[PDB]
Amino acid sequence: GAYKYLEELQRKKQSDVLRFLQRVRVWEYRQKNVIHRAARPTRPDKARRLGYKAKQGFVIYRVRVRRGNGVNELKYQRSLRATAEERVGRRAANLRVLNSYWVNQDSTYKYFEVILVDPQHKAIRRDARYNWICDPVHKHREARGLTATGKKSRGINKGHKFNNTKAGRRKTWKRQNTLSLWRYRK
Amino acid sequence: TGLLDKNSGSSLNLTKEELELISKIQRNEQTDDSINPYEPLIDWFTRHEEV
Amino acid sequence: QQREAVRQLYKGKKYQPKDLRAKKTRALRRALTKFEASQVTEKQRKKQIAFPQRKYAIKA
Amino acid sequence: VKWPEYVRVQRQKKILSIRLKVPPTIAQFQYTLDRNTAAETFKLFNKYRPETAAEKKERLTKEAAAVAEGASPKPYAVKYGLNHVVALIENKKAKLVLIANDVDPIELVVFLPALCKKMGVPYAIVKGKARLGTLVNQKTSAVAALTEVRAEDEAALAKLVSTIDANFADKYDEVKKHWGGGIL
Amino acid sequence: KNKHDLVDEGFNRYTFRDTENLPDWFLEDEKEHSKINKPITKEAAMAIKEKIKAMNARPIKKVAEAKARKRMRAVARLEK
Amino acid sequence: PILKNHFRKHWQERVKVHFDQAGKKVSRRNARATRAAKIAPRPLDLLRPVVRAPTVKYNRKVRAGRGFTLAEVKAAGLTAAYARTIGIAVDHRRQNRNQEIFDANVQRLKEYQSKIIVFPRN
Amino acid sequence: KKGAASNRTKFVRSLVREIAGLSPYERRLIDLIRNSGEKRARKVAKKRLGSFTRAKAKVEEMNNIIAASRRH
Amino acid sequence: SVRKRKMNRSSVGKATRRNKDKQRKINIQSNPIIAANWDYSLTMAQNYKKLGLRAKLQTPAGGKETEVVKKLEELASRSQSEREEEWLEKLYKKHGDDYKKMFFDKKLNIYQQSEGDLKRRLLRWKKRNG
RNA sequence: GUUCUUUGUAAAGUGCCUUCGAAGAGUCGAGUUGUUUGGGAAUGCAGCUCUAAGUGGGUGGUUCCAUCUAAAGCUAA
RNA sequence: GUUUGACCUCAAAUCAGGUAGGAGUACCCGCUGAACUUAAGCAUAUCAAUAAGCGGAGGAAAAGAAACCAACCGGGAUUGCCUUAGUAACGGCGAGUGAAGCGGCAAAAGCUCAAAUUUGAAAUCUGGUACCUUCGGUGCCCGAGUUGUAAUUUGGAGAGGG
Repeated sequence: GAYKYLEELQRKKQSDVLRFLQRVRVWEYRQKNVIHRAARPTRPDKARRLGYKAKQGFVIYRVRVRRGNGVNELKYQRSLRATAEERVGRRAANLRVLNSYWVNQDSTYKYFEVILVDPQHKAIRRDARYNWICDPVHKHREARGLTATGKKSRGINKGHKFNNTKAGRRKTWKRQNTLSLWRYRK
Repeated sequence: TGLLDKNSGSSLNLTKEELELISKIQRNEQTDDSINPYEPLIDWFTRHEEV
Repeated sequence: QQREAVRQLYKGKKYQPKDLRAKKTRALRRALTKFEASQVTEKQRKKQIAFPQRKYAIKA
Repeated sequence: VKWPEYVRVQRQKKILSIRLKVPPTIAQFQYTLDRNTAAETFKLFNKYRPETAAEKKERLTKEAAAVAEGASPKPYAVKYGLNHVVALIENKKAKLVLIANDVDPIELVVFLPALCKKMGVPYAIVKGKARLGTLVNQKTSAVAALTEVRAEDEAALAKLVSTIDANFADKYDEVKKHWGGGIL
Repeated sequence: KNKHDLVDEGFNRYTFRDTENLPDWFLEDEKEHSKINKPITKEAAMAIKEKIKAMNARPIKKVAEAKARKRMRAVARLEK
Repeated sequence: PILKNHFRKHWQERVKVHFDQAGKKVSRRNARATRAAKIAPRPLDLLRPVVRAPTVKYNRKVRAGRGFTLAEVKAAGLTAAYARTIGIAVDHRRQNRNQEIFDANVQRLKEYQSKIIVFPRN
Repeated sequence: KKGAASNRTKFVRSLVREIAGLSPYERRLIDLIRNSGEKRARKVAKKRLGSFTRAKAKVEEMNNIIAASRRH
Repeated sequence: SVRKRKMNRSSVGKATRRNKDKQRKINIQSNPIIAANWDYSLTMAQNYKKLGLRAKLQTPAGGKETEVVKKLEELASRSQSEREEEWLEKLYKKHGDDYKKMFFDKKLNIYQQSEGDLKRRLLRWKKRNG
C-alpha cells in the first residue's frame, strides 16, 4: 500500500524532512485563526486509522491550545488535547467529535487536528458502520471524556492499577462509600 | 557569575568559550562545529536495485 | 378547507410546510428513521443469511 | 497598497518556498521534466483516458440493450491512485510512473521518487497535479502510472522510458545531493 | 555539567535552522516561540538579581524617602 | 480492645437499605417468565462448559466456564458460528490444556447434540 | 509469533531511514562513533533517550548506518 | 411536590395506565404448539417439566412425550438462469465431455474456470434436461 | 398461514491440498513538579524536559517462565 | 501568449436544505473545589477526592469484549449482589483510611475500522430534478471523491487458486 510508508515516516519527527515540514507549518498555523477548518488532513494515514473516511459529512478542524499550568504550578489536571476537543465541540455544535491527533508543537502552543462527523448528513445516517454517532447518546462525547484522550485522562482501562477508576472514579467512590443494609440484617 | 568558587574565596568567572556556548544554546546556533547542517542525502539503501 | 387544499397541492412530495408536517416531539423529529435504523451493513446481512439464530428445544 | 489576509499569506508562503534551505528529498521536485518531454509523455498518456462516467454508463447500457435480446480483450488505461500506484511499483508492474510536483501536504509523495529508483521503475516528476488530473477524469491525481499498453504504443513507451531516463534521471543525479533554496 | 555535557544538550528540537537569509516578520514569530523551558534554581535567580541592580537603585535619597513613606503609614494607623 | 468505625464521613447521605429484596426477586422471576415466553421452546440459558477453578485453594473444585473453545466444538463435530445458533456458548480466549476437562466438555456437547431437536428454517 | 519478520516493514522502516536523514542528536552520534567511539556514544544516547536498552538498539542502528554508507 | 401539586389540581386529567396485571401474566408467542399447551396457573418452570423440556441447562440454585412427540413430528417432516443454461448448451455442443479442452477454450469459457466447476454445472444442466 | 416475486456463470459455508501473509508515536518509556490512591511494589492522572523498538512491546511470577496485544471504534440485560 | 485555461487556498450570498443554544436535573458522565469539624496545641492528615460553582447526556448513563487475573489439575468482556473483609495495604504506624483475585449468585452477546491494488474498469455516496406502490424506490443531471468512497480482510487469523 501507501500508508505504511506514511506511518513510519511520521514516527520520525525530528528527522530532517519532517523537521522542515514542521518548521513551515507551525508558522503557517500561527498566521491563521486559533480554531479554523482544515481543507483536508495533513496526516491522512493517522486520520484514517483514527477513523477518517474521506467522504461527505466528515470534517477536519485544526485547533490551537496554550501549554503549561507554587502559583505557576497550580496544576489544572485536565489535558491540552481535551481542552482543544471541547473548543471545536462548541464552535461546531452540529457535529460530533470522533477523534483527534497531534500535528505540530511549539514552545507556546500544541496543535491538533480534530476529526468530526455530521450526524445529520444522509451519507452518515445510512451506511451502518457510522450511523451509531446519530444516536443521541453521543451528543458531546468530548465534553464527557468519551473520546480516546478523555478515556485516558479518566484512567479508564483494565486491571489492578485502575481499580480506583475502572467504572469511573465518582461511581466507585459512591458505591464503596455506601452503608448497605438488608431487610434481614447481615 | 555571582557565586563563590570552591578552590578560592575569589569570584568564579567564566571562560570566553563557555560564554559563547551559552549564547549559542539560547539562539540555538549550532553547538558542535566541524559538522555540516546541510549534508547531501547519501542514498545508502537505494544504491542497489531490487530484483 | 384552505389547509386540506394546501395538503393536496403538496401531495406526496418532499418538503411540505412546517405546520402541515408531523408535530410529534423534538427528540423524535431527530433520531434515525425506520429505514436508517433498520439499515444494516452489507457484511452483517451475509452473516445473518449464513447463520440465522436457529430455533431449538432440548429434550427429545 | 493593502492586500487581503489570504493573499498576503500565499505571497509570504511563495517567498518562504524560495528563501529557506530545503532538504534534498524535497527540491528533488521542481527539478522536473522539461516542456518537450512533458508534451510527449502526454501525447502517449492522452491515448489512455480512463473511460469517463458517461461513456461507461452508455456502453454498459449498450451491452444490456443488445445482449439481453440478441470475446473482448482487457482494455488498457492509466492507473491513478496513490494506494494503487505504490501498489503497482513493488509488484512490479509499472513502466512509467508520473509524479506531481505540487501536492497539498508535501509529505505524501516524498518517498515515491526514491522508491521508484529503488525498485527500478522508470519515473518522471512531471509539473502539475491539475495537468495530471486532466488525463484522468479527476480534478487532481498526484500520481499516474502506465502498466500495460497496446503494441502500437509499446515502442513509443519504451522510447519514452529511455528519453526520461536520459533527460530526467541523468541530468538530475545531483538532485539526490544538494540542499535546495539557497537563493540570495 | 562540563562542556561535553552541554554540547549534547545543545542539539534541541530547534537546531539546524538558517537565520540570516530569512525575513524579519518570520523570525520575530519563531524566536518568541523557540524557548525550551529548562528547569531553574533560586540560587541562579539570586545572582541575576544581583547582576541587574544598578548604582542609583538605592541611594540615600530613596532610603530616606522610604522611611518617609512608612512614617506616614504609621501615622495613618493612629488616625483611626 | 479492636474496632474501626468508618463513620467520620457524611455516611448518612449514602445509606442503601434493601427493602426491595422481596420486590426484586419477584421482578427477576417475572423477567425470566417473559424471556421464556419469548424464547418458547429453548431453555433460558446457553449450554455452559465444565471448568477447573484457579488457585491452590480451589483447584479441587469443578465449576461452570464461560464458553467451550473452537477446539472443543470442532472435536464435538460442529463449527463455532453454528454452535451459537444452537445455544452453545463459545470462548475464543480460553485455552485447552487439561485432557480430563477437554473430554468432559466434548461428552457434554455430544450428549447435548443427541438430546436437542433443531427446527428447520421452513 | 512475537514480532513476525515481515519482509515489507523491514524494507519500509529502512526506506524511510535513508530518505528522512538523521535527527540532530543522531547526526552528532554518528560523528561521535567515528571520533570518540561507542563508549561516549552510548553515554550521550542514554542521557538523551529513556533507558539503557534504548541506547543499545540506537547506537547499533547508527553503526549499521555507518556499515552500509562506508562499505556497500 | 411542585409539578405534581398542579397536575393533581388541574382540569387536564391524568394519563392513568393500569398495566399491573399484565406484568405477571405474559402470553406465550413464538410457538403455537406450546401456546395451546401452557397452563397459566402453573409457573414457567412447572410448564416446562409438564411438557418435558429442560428449562435451565445449568443445575439451579435452590430446591426443585405428550407434546414433544408432536414437535418431533413436524421436524422429521436452486435452478439456473437463461444465460447460464445457454452458455452450458454452447460448451456441450462444441466439446461434449473433454473438460481439459473445454476449459482451455478462450471463446466459450471466457471466465477461465476449472474442470470441477464445469462438470458440476453441466450435471445440473443435464438433470434439469434429458 | 395464504400469496406475489425470485437469477446471475450471484452470495456464501465445510474439510483437505497448494502459494502467500501488514497489526494504532510527541505514543510506550525516562526524568521531573504537582495532584491523587489501600497501593510501601512508588496507584492513577496532569503539566513541563528529553523521547523508543519490531523473533517487538506490556504485565506479573521463585536461570528463566507464564499471560496479554496498548497508544482506533460500537454494543442489550 | 501582454491572451486564454486548469487547479489550490480563502471568502460572500434574506442562496437550497439542515442543525446548535434554553428548561428539567433524582439518578448518570465530566470539570472545578473549600471550610466548620476530628485528630493534644498542630504546616502533614482528617471531614473529602465531600458541599457550593461550571459544563454534558438518557431511559438509564457509564463501563465493556484484555497491552485482564493468576501461579492453579488454571480461569476468561463489563456491571451488579453475597462473600473476600474491616482482610492485604496506607497512615505523628495517631485520629483514622481501606481494596482486589478467588468461590457463590443475578444477568449475559458479541463485534467493527485503519494497516497488505477493484486496478479486466469508484464497483461508493450526497444533493437537484421527473415520476411511483413514499420513514423510501426508480430515471436523468450537478457534484464529493484516487491526498481513497465501495466490496474482501481484523488474529478466534486471514487471503488467492485447485
